[PDB]
Amino acid sequence: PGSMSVMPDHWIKERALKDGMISPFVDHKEGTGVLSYGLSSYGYDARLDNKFKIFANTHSVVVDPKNFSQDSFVDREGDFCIIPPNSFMLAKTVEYFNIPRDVMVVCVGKSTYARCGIVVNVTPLEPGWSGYVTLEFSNTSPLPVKVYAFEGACQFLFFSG
Amino acid sequence: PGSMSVMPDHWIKERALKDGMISPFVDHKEGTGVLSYGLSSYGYDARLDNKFKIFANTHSVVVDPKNFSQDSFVDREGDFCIIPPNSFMLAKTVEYFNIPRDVMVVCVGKSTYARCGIVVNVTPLEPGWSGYVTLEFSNTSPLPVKVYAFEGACQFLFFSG
Amino acid sequence: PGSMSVMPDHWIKERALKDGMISPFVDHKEGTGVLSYGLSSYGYDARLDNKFKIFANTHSVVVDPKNFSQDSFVDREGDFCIIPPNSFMLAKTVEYFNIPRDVMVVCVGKSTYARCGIVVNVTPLEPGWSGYVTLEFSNTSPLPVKVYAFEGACQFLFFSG
Amino acid sequence: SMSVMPDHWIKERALKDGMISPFVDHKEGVLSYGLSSYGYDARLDNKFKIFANTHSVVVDPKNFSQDSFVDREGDFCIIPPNSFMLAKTVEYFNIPRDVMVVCVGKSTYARCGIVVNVTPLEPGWSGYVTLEFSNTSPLPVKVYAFEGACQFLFFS
Amino acid sequence: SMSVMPDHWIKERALKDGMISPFVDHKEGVLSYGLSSYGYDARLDNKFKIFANTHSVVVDPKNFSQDSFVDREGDFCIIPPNSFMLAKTVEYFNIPRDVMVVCVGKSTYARCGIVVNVTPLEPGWSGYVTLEFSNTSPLPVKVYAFEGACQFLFFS
Amino acid sequence: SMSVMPDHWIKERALKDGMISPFVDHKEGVLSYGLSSYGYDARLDNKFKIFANTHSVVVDPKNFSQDSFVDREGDFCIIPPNSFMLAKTVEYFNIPRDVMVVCVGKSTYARCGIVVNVTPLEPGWSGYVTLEFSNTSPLPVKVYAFEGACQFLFFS
Repeated sequence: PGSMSVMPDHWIKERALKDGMISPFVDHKEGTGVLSYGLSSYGYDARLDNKFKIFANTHSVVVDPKNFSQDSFVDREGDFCIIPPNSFMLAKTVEYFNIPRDVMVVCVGKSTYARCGIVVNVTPLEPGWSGYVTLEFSNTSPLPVKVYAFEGACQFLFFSG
Repeated sequence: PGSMSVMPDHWIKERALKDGMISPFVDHKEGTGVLSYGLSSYGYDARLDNKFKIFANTHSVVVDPKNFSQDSFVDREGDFCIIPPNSFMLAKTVEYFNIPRDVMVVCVGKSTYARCGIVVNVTPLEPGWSGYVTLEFSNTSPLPVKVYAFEGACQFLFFSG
Repeated sequence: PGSMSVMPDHWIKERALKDGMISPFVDHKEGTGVLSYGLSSYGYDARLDNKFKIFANTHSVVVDPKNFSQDSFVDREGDFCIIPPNSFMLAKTVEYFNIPRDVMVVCVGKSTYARCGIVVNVTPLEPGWSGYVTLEFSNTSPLPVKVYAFEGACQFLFFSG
Repeated sequence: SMSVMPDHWIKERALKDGMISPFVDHKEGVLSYGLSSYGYDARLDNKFKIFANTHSVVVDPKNFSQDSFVDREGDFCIIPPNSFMLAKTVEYFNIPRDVMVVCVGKSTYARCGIVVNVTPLEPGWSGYVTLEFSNTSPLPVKVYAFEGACQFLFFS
Repeated sequence: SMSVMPDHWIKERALKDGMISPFVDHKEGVLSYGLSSYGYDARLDNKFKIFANTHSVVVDPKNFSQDSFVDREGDFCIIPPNSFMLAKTVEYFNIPRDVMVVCVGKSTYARCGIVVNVTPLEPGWSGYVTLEFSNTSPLPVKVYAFEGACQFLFFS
Repeated sequence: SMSVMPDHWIKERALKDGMISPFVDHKEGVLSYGLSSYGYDARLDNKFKIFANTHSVVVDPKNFSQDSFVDREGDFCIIPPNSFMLAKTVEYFNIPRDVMVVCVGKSTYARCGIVVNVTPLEPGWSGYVTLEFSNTSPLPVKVYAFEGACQFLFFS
């Protein structure tokens, strides 16, 4: 019922504060440097957490999306991760999301990472979705690219009725 | 005339049934496993068909988007396709689409494939568009990735006035 | 204030002509061949300019998105650029954009390039944004892919209240 | 105990024992072929097998699959970057029970990142030699049929 | 001045001087090992170091890092495409002050794009040999523990 | 018929016939250079050509293009993964009409996936040798100017 439109900061704020839609929540741009996080005019800039899965071809397995394999990737924890060229990383947002039955959320990159060849490949969060978001960062450059824990990594755009 | 918003399941259903917008059409989630297909709350989960074009550098041609070449790819038919690492595949949806003059359609991936490094690179279907949709699956991982014919492969989101 | 929807050609035209939102501006489809440019029913097809940055691993530097390096790329100028396989290019639009405080702009590819494995990785233009848009074209195919200066390269979709 | 034989010994064995066929007693032709001071430059034939990852198989050396490569026939072959090619020598060899033959590349190809990966021909071996050209450069590289492709060094 | 020695000389040195241990005086077994007419086919042991770019380090040959590779132990190893592997010979070698030893690949592996990149063993060298297998093909390739992997040629 | 010559013969030819210049009669220095028991370890000079696919050209060995590589000068070079480099020896060589010279890698580099792809120097050849280093590892690898880079083995 009701078609959906991109919702503004004040709506995102109310849903965060009253309905627990985003937590932790900062109601303004925060953090030092170009990778800021927090509420934006028409979205929310989420942060990368510090646990990464870096994929590599070391074990020569065909990946089956129906059956995850531990040998596709190596676990790293730290203040940054380097994504090897032409590979990808999985990591979680710092923010936990609780998406209402009334809302669908789209994920976009930050230009700071996109202009380095990093493609954020995160499919939409469906109504009712609950969790830390698993960010997938594909490094499409032929060079290793550094990404920063606890800093802005993507923007979520909220569609609602 | 009139700006466009993301349309709900019941609108998608009416357009499918009365205007032939999607065919074949299933008005609910169907199919076994995680790669289900059919109508969703705010979109339609389409299926991969069983004919794939897998790209490879075997013939050393510079690809010219104005002049397609048969030597860029190899044809495969079957119940699954394996996308070689750091390459891509073209395949068609099972569903045929007839998009009204009143509608634009955006294509997104399914998280089951996205978390394996598969980027769906399908540009929007313009008003009046008619056809099976050509799905482009870019494998951004350094490992081969298996994709499944006749199962869900992407979601279409319908924007209308 | 006010949620946002995808705006039609006539709105894009008025903003271009009265508010300088897009310049130069062509109010219809122009140009020879499949890579046309200009106004579309629900967006604007922008053109690639003739200055490209092609990335390569020649100097073995870890890319730091906080600190751009000249050794990550080589400058090319001409009527076309070839994107090496599994790499990317940065180039600017011909069009200059002035995005109102009231508007957010999303960037999508053209199917002519997408079906060759080219992923356009351009994050949204925020309200108030002003500039030529830096296009990032990731070549996800294992073959070099030719892109054409002064012809259509992407579509911008305008969201407003 | 075996040493590298001179041209005159390769000449005698090629003519009197059909060690190399066809045989040319001098450089003919950057991609010359035929008798050298201390070896023999053989020619690339025009049938190639170009390797690619299209079918996502683990290559088993004990069970080598057709889907690992594509067949090509022509005056030249382009080897994809970071891949390899298999092809045969134009020349047929009859290596005596007496001799071992080592294979090296030509500088013209090596300079382009082409590594010839051809293991020694053991005493008594007979056949067209399978040349393996590994392209170690990040660019595709062109190789020429009917022209010099490697040198064999004859130990006896 | 040094020439390639025959089987009988390798036999004598392996038994009377423990040049190769363990030693087998004939081909045992496509992946045979042991004494050949003019050399010795050594066996791959079952411990492997597989290289990968996971940690984004520039390899310094003077300061080689553990994070460049992953350890694997088993009856076989799969070498990732366009990468390499390090492993040791099953055999122990005691190269006399007298001798230099060159290492070549076996045709069964070379044919699959595997280049053996093993530099000569200098006079007086003692040890298990570090084999370096470079996979120049765009496909992963399987290699077999406890079976033939290269040939050594003994110069004296 | 030609065998691998000892140090004393390389010493005599380097001094009395200017076969190698400059010449050092012993190992100086993991990356030593100079006279070895059965060969000569030459040094990498400090000018490099690093190959990359930036300009999307098919390399023609008969018509080699400047846009295939980038020039670099320095105390070291980093070879991109799965690519190669060209550089010259510090040493100048005057190979007599009498001699053939084979080039092998040093274990310190080979162990890192660096394959030296240098074809034999034919009798009568004169020049600085073009070294071709192919990086077969998935990681960039550092190489050092003015230090040992390969060994030449002299056959006469």
